[PDB]
Amino acid sequence: DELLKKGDIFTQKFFATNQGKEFLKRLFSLTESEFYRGFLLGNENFWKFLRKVTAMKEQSESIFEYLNESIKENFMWVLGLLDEISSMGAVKKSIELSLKSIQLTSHLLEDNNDLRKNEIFAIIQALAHQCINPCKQISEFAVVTLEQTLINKIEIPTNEMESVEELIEGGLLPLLNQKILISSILTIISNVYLHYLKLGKTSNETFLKILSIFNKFVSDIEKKLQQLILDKKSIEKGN
Repeated sequence: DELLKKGDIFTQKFFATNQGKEFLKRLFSLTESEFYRGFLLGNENFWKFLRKVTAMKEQSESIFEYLNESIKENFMWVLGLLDEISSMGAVKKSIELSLKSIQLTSHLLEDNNDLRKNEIFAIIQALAHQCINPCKQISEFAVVTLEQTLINKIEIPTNEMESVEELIEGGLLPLLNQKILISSILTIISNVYLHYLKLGKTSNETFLKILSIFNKFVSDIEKKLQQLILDKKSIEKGN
């Protein structure tokens, strides 16, 4: 009733002051007592209000997952919150803030073994979608971060994930579906195809989707063609 709705009383101008800082400290610290944890974590409207990330000094630097404080369902709302925090940087001070947010999304892969196809693909789609931000500094060290997640934070053989096939044609293709973004977002895929063949974990024709998507666009992509083809036999000669 009072907090979310009434915009005239509670504006950006109000809770930048010390009163607002103490208010947000007490409200976010309310998710520590065992009595109130379940209601606040499970509520939808609380998380909708907690997407109050606008202007700067909105308790914007403070409003992390408390402060990189993970547990130690409902992950889509916090994922969107991290998404908005990371996308806030568009310029002078919040670039490192955004990088810390990207690393927080990287850390999110590890914590809870409760993992499903939709949740994981939401994470990868968010990381790849962060390349769209026009700043180069955020974009390059976002894509290397998503490489780090794809390599060092995923194992294919599970009940909840089959192999790299749907991993390629899942959430990545929304990014592929922007013209100048191809040469990075394909090249990262060219890593992940071959790295898992350090073991040999891909059938002979399972990788054809990458051979399908690359020519699906149509001249750098044509000039990038033979470079993509030639390592297929370097795999044969090694790794």
